[PDB]
Amino acid sequence: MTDRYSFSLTTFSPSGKLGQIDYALTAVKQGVTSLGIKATNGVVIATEKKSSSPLAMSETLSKVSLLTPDIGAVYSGMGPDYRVLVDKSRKVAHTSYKRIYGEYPPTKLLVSEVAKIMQEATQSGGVRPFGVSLLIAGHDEFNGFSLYQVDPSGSYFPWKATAIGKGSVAAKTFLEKRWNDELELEDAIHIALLTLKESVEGEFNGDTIELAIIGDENPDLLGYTGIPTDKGPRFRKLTSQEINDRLEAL
Amino acid sequence: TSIMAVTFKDGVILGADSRTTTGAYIANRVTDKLTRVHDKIWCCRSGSAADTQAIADIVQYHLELYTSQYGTPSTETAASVFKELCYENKDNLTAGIIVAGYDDKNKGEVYTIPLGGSVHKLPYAIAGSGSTFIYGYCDKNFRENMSKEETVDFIKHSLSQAIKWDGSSGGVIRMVVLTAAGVERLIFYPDEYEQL
Amino acid sequence: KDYSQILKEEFPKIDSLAQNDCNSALDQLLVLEKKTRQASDLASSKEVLAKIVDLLASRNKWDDLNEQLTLLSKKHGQLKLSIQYMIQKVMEYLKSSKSLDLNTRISVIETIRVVTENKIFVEVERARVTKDLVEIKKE
Amino acid sequence: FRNNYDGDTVTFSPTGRLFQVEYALEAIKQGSVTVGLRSNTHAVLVALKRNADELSSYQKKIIKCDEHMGLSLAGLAPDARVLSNYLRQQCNYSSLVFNRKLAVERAGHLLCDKAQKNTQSYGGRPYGVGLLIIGYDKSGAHLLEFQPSGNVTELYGTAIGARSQGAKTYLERTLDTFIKIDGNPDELIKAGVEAISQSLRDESLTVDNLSIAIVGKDTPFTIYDGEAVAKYI
Amino acid sequence: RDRRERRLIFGTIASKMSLAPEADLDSLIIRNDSLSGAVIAAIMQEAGLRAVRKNRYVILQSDLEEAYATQVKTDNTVDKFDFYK
Amino acid sequence: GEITFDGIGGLTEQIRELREVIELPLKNPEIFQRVGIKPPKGVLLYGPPGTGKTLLAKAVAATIGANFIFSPASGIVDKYIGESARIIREMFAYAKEHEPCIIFMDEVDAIGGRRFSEGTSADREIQRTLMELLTQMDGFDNLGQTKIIMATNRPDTLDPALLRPGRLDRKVEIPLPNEAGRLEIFKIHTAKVKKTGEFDFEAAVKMSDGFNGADIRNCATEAGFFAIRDDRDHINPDDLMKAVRKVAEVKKLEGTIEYQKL
Amino acid sequence: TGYDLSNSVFSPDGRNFQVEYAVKAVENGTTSIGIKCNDGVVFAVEKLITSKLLVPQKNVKIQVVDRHIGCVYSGLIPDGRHLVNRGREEAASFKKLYKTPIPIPAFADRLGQYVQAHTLYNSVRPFGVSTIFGGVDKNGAHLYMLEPSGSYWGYKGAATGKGRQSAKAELEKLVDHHPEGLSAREAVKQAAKIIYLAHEDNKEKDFELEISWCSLSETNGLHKFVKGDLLQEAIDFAQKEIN
Amino acid sequence: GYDRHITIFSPEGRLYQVEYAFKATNQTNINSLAVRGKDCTVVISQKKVPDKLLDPTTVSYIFCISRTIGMVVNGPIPDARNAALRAKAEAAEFRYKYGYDMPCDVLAKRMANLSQIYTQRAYMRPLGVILTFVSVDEELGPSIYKTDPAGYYVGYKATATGPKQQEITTNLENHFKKSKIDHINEESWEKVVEFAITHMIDALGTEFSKNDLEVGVATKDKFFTLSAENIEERLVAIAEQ
Repeated sequence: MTDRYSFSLTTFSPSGKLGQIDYALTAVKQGVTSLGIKATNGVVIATEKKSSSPLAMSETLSKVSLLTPDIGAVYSGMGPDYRVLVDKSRKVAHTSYKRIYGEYPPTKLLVSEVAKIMQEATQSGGVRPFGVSLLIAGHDEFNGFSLYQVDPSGSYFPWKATAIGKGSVAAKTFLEKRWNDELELEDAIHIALLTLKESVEGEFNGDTIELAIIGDENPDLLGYTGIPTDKGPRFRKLTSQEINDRLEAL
Repeated sequence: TSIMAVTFKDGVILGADSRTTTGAYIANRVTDKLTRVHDKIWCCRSGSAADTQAIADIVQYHLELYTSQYGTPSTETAASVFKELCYENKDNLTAGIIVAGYDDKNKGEVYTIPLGGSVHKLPYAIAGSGSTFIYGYCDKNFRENMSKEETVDFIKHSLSQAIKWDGSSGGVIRMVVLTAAGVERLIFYPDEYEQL
Repeated sequence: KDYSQILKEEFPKIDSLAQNDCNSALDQLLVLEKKTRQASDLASSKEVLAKIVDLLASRNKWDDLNEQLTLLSKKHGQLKLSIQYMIQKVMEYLKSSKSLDLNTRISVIETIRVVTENKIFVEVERARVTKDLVEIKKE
Repeated sequence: FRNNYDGDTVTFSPTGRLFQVEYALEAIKQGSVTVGLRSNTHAVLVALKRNADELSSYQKKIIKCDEHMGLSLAGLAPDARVLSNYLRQQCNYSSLVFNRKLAVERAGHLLCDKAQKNTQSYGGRPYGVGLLIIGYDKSGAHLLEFQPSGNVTELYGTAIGARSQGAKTYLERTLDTFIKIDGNPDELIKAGVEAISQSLRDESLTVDNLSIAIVGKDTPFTIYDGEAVAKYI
Repeated sequence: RDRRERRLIFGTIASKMSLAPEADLDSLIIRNDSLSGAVIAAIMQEAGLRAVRKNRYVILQSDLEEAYATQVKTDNTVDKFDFYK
Repeated sequence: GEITFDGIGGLTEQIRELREVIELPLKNPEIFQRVGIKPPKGVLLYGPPGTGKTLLAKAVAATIGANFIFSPASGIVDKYIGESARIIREMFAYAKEHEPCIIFMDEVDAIGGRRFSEGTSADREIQRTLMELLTQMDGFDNLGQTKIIMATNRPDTLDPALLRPGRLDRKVEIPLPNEAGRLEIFKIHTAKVKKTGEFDFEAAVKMSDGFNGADIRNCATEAGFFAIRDDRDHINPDDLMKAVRKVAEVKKLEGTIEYQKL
Repeated sequence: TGYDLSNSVFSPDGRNFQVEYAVKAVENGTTSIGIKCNDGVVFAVEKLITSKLLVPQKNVKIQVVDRHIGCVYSGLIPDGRHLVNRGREEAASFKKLYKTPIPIPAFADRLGQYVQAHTLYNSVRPFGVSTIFGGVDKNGAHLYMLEPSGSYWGYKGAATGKGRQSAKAELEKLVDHHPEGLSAREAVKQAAKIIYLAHEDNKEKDFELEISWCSLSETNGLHKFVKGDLLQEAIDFAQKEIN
Repeated sequence: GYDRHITIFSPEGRLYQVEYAFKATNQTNINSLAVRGKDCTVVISQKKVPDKLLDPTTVSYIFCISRTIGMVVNGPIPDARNAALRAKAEAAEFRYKYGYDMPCDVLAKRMANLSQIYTQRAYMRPLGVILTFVSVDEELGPSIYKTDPAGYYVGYKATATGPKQQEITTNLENHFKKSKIDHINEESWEKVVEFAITHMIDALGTEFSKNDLEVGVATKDKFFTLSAENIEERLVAIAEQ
């Protein structure tokens, strides 16, 4: 059943750019401030959780999900659209790769498929574009450490250190002066805690802060070692109790 | 492969064995052919296991949708669901499942579904390979609205001969008691009924 | 059903059947009142329930009635004005008696939760019995 | 009210009654007038046949759906052809499956659902064609009028067209006439001629205009034209 | 206006208002968003108006949150809508 | 004196709301001074038409007995140079010598508009009228004792500068009464009117539901015509129910208000 | 406003105007009522007479779902007939798969999602009519009216159309008549009188009385239309009361 | 303007139609109270009392989706039954593909995405109701997930709806700060139901009878709803204190 022009994707701005992109970046500009940093020996990503009702449980809402534990993810954008995107991203990553190569998907191929999901919403008429801004942080054996930023416009670019949110304009200057390429993962974690704190200083504890890093392969996180060749999960989510341990030493 | 169900005054008990034979080899002796699609509705599976286990799982969520939407299912409502799946699939599926539930007003009800996929009412019913051997023994000793002790002894003596004559039926004898109290699980070892 | 209720309440009334009148009152209030207690439908409170206090007055000890008057306002009730109307009846017999009832007038204030705690928007009855408590402290 | 509300069949009125239903009735008044009645024996339909000029052939308003049934079109041409072909298959489908001829009472129920499909969904043209369906079954003669809204109401007789009030009024004087007349088709045919003449302005009284078709227990549905209708006229 | 600049208003007006130190005003300061000097003035005035019908002199906790819901009505949400950031 | 607080009954939920911000501060002003709150200045009375909003001015005036200034909207708009803004200055100037009392505004749909410029057709004199009303509440003169009663058909036509706090602090809605509120009104209209002791009580509310539910006085007028045809001075209780049923088809004016809450 | 120009649009009040105008469209049609008894239900509808050419007692707006359920509606006739035919295929499909008649409280569940879907799609027009149905199922007497918004609830009495509230005054009296409720046959005479009472403002046009009911103590759970001496007895009872 | 009626983004970058979905949630004005206990979950919702022509028993805001699973909806009732059938269909199909009891956290994810698909479609409109799912999880115990109509879901200690939700949320917020625990003592589920009624009456300021409320109960391996006699029995023990 098709009704007239309902697929119309005519909306355009007088400047030539898509108006749906500017309205998507505007909503993310007011949203909660996330960030991420790609260091030499590791990659760190951090974001602030949502308070809303004081009786809400922080364990229910998770702003960092897991696709396959070679790659981390964080989003400052649409909350609901992230759950739908991850569900579709996995099915595309499983069908186009895991149902063929049966391994962990590479970072370069996975980001290209996520960019298509945001495009299909813009390509297919009647469906609003995804207003999510995704930071895809992963470590492979070819490109090494890779930190990619997928904008709601549907394009992705690599970043050494970047931040998205309300303080994204101020944090962009902070990451240039405070962080350098010579700083390692341990140096980037302390910067991630200071940069994220400067956004909302109301509560700096680990209850409202979700911190996750991609380190070396941990054999305990996989649950089984029968093969010394198989590498363990590179993605490890830090407990909020462990976050407060680094805050006291910071 | 022997299954039977006999109603009595306070309810109905559905008997079955633990033996499942594939060809000349017994794969597993603890295999249970009983499947619960509802609390008060039970079914005894017989014949090809793949055909019965698939239908029992497909009907399992039909009564769940029927309970949360329409209402509490009866013995006739559940027995008709197994019938529709066996009507079109009669060539591709072999199901000797007997559908016997429990009701408060109507007491027990037993409906037998043969390979043809028909539903009819009988006070007592048997199916499987070992049923045809005791087929003449059940009709002679059957009683109308018997007690609970007479129901267990009637099912025990019937399944005892089905194991001796038919080699494909054997193992422990598991019973399900359906009455106003609830569901009760029973088991009998070969060291008991074989000597009776 | 109104005139039919007052006839059934007055049957276990004359002679009171020893002290069993307590079992012929609260039990009848549980069987009845599932309809009434709306606005004007009361066939017991302010009328029959007020006579129950006068029946137990000057008969048994006041420690039992103070526990019975508490449970009337403790569970549900409707309007405490009818209960506060019976409080003036209790203070009427205690004033004309006195003797060992001097300390009883103080116990009614503490036992009854209507005088101590808040129930309805009219607290005036709490201040009326408060002056009587002050006169006892002066003596 | 052009566009705004009620411009589409889906949009309703602030009163709640869609004006497109009332606007569909005006298409019947623009078409030709058709007068019809029935009795306990036969049923007569009198349809007016107009044209452009003398060289223009008069269009026959009576379309034969079944051997025992008949109808007439006072409305738009294309909307009836879809319905006439739909009802044509229903007569054969009932004879193929149920073996029984399509009932006049059962035809109006299935026809009622066909008119809503355009108003229920988006797009398409709703059916505003006036339809008078007759027939003879074991239940007797029946005439069910089809309104542009889709409602179907059985009457002894009625008329659809321009100034149909004049023909409906004549049926009030004869209300006790044609009902009591049984087995006499001559009086039933003469009642339809004087009924349409009251509504008409007396343009052309010739035999190329009035089209009379009768069905009953003996003579089935037959379309009379030319010298056949020239006996009464 | 942001969150911090409001306490210089609520705190100053509370000097002329009679209230208990047990008051819950340390909570609603977060709930307050998008206000002005004239709107806040009517909030403390409504706290005393409801205290008259409740037969209360000193403003209690029940005279704060109940009286705040009156003058605060502009739009349904007014605080970051509901998500979609 | 005609209608009193007992004739406006059924609104008691909103009646006790007005007497606290009107009768109390004009009697014992020290109650608001002890808490520290300032007395309310303006009071907004709105609602659906036919609920007696006009009678609210006469009901409050029949009790306090102080001075009252009625200032219709379209009566003060007479075109003159500087006079339109001067009329508002009058009522607040006379409030000091004549005592604060109460000032009343009757059905003002005009001055509360934004008034985009089409040429305005000489109505620019009304623009300075709105400016005078806004600057008066924010003026440095002593206020808060004088009560400003402003009634209107719908609130949105009023100036949003006035609706915001700082000028009009009181918005009092008069919606459709509940089932118990209408019952008190039937006894009011049937009091002075000669009736029969069988006059209906609670069934009149059940007869008309959603058609009107506001103006009962229409039913009292229609009930008199049924008794004339039957040659009776007293009203038939059955004819009283027939008059209520007639009102259902009398209005047909739509006017459903869900939008005037705020 | 502009919320009523497009179908299925959320208004600031919370309900679409077209949904609100769909309720007002029911009052433009005939008035149909209903009575829920202990062992069954009673249906009483009204059919307007256009002119003297109408054939008495032929077209019946009362529909019967299977043999155990009656179905009546009000407002637009064609819009309500399609909803009946939709329930005909659903009551038959449920009888085929589960081999059992459809229960009354779940009968509105199949039509509830059906009517609700018409208020969602843009190209699909919502329903503007109200439907009353009932009968005797395994669970006894039940009565439910389907609103054009897609909602239904248990109703001890049913009223719809222009005279719906004029009927509510009489329907609420049955509660005060007996605490257990009127019988099946006693409700037939009371449902007929309500039709004459709601027609006092409708006197501009004529009417015909059509009554149907289903009870376990008479037809053993079979819907039957009132005819014969039972119809003339209910008309004569209502004729003496309106005097 | 037209920007409010379009499904795509607005000039402010924020959808107005998502905000308009909450306009219909206040139509019924029902205040629901549900808390997470130790071994049990207590859910209490207001039941509007119509005239004598309606059956108050048939009127309910709480429906049984599956075993141990229940849902209370505050918003349009006709829109709730359409959403109730969607949750019941996904509950039975989940067991056929897996075979274990469907947890509440996952049931809140499925109904959120399906309600979110309606936001993306230009034809199907989003559900204007509020989806609150309650059950007793095996591993996680009692859990309450309130699904927003736009597809957002988060857990709450005590959920509250309606215009009076500010009274229920605040009164129950300070109660949880004194005990410093999200659960409730007296592990027996009989008195836990009575603890929620007292906190609801004190927050709303009005004592409701058995016909003014409905109380859902979620226990281990069982789900039911208290009848008129069971709800009346709860007010008896609460009255004595």
